[PDB]
Amino acid sequence: TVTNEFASRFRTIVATLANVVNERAVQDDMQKATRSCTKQWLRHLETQFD
Amino acid sequence: LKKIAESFEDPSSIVVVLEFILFALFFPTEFNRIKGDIQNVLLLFFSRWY
Amino acid sequence: MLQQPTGGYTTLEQFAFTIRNDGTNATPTQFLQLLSYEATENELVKKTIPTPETHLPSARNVPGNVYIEDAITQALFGISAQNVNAHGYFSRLSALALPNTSARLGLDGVIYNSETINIPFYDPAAVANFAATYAKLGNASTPRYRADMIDIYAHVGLELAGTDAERAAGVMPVKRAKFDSWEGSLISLSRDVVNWKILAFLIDLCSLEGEALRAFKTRNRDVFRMMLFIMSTAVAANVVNRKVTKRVDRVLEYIGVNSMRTAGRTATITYDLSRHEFAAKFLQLTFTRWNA
Amino acid sequence: IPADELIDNLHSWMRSVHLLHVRSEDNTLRYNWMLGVYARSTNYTTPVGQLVVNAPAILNYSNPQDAFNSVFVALGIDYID
Amino acid sequence: PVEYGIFVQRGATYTINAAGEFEFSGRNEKWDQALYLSEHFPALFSDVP
Amino acid sequence: QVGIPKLEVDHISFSNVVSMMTANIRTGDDMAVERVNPDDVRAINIRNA
Repeated sequence: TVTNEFASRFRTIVATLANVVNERAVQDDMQKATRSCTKQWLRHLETQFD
Repeated sequence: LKKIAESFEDPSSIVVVLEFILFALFFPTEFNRIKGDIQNVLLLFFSRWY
Repeated sequence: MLQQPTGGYTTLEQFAFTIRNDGTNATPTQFLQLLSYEATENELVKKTIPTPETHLPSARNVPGNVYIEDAITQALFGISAQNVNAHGYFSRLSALALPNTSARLGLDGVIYNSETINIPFYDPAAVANFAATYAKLGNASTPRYRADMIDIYAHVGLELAGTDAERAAGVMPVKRAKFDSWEGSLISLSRDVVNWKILAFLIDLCSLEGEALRAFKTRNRDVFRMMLFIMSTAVAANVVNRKVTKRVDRVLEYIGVNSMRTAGRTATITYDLSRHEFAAKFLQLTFTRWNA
Repeated sequence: IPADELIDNLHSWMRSVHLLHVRSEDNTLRYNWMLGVYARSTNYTTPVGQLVVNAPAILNYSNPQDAFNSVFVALGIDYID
Repeated sequence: PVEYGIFVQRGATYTINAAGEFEFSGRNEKWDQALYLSEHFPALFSDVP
Repeated sequence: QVGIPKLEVDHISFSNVVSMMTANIRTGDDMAVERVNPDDVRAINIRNA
């Protein structure tokens, strides 16, 4: 009635990918920055997909 | 596959991975066709990330 | 389909191997009779050849009728073959390897994907026997399967220059070959050999068994030696001529030693490194079949 | 050099070295001493060096041969100097 | 330069284990603010002698 | 018997079989490709073999 299996699957997908971006070690400061900003963008794609 | 040159240095490179995942979901068949040519990209991503 | 006799296909006059020499189509044995040798202080001890890899390379999905005989012969004795491992078409032999395959090997040496009218072909059981090994020419390039390209040449020399005593012994002095020679003798020899229908000799080598096979090894030893001679000139560190009272003795040095030379020369056909890998593999498979 | 100057200066430089690594509870692992030292030595700007930085656990190994193999496959390179 | 050498060689940053002892990076690396939310702290402000 | 090579002997032969490429095979024509530059000049791996 409310849950849509597709958007939910994409939720777990973005969950995995954000966990992976977060588990990505880097040297550069800017790479550290984008490592954070990508998690936000991931979360945003998640809502858009929903 | 129209080829993608991605070294997967930046965390933002994860975009390309997601680009395939979406392609895998929205178009599973055409994906099955180009999947090895995707695997050539994803292997760079794996060797560089894991 | 050409039936295989109680002897090999080589028993047919249609498949006879000969090099042109002194104005006639001489049999290889009467060329090798001209050959003489000079032993040096260096020695050659033959080690056991490693068994060929079990794994048969997949033939790819190839619509065309691949010309496998021209590919192999030019790869070994060809005056200007290069990058022989790049196209990778030798793997196509594996298509023949299966029981009841729809493919046939033409006397032309082309591997048709299906039987076709007015094209004679070797008996598929025998060809399966031949493909079952020689498809392994397909992995000459792949790193996990490469043949040795140094030690194997010892065996080459042994089967060429080696006397029956040195051959039973398994050791010989590193002989330097020589023969009374016409202009360009080695190139013209190599081109006489390139036109050889070697698939016949290999099919008989891989399919014949017992007494028929042993009689084959005795009947064709000089043909084998001739191919070995062309290959050995390909690897010879140098090939000089010697003036000798209104005569010229061609001399290649040395038999049984692969110099791994790649830079070309007018005297003989030259191996690009790929040709070295291919030749080494071919020798591995062929000597393996030749000693059993 | 008097012992006391040498000993303590050596103690200082030995304290200075901090190899990158991942501790592990498995009883079969050994650190790839050579690769980790070479990695540190270049301030981790060599491709093998940054390979050690992003994944230090790669230095750990059981079977001695695969220790360098995993680096070759991971870097896609035919060898290392 | 020598002081900074030993310093930056100790590590630009550090974390705090469950034991509570500081463990340094051993690795020179510019601080970025994303790190502020993580387990890392800048090393100058550590006050470990 | 194999045929005698035409250069092996001094006789002149005025019919010969010249192989030649057809309109399909072409050589020396210019060739298009898609160059793609490294994303960042500083990320480029000058060093390791």
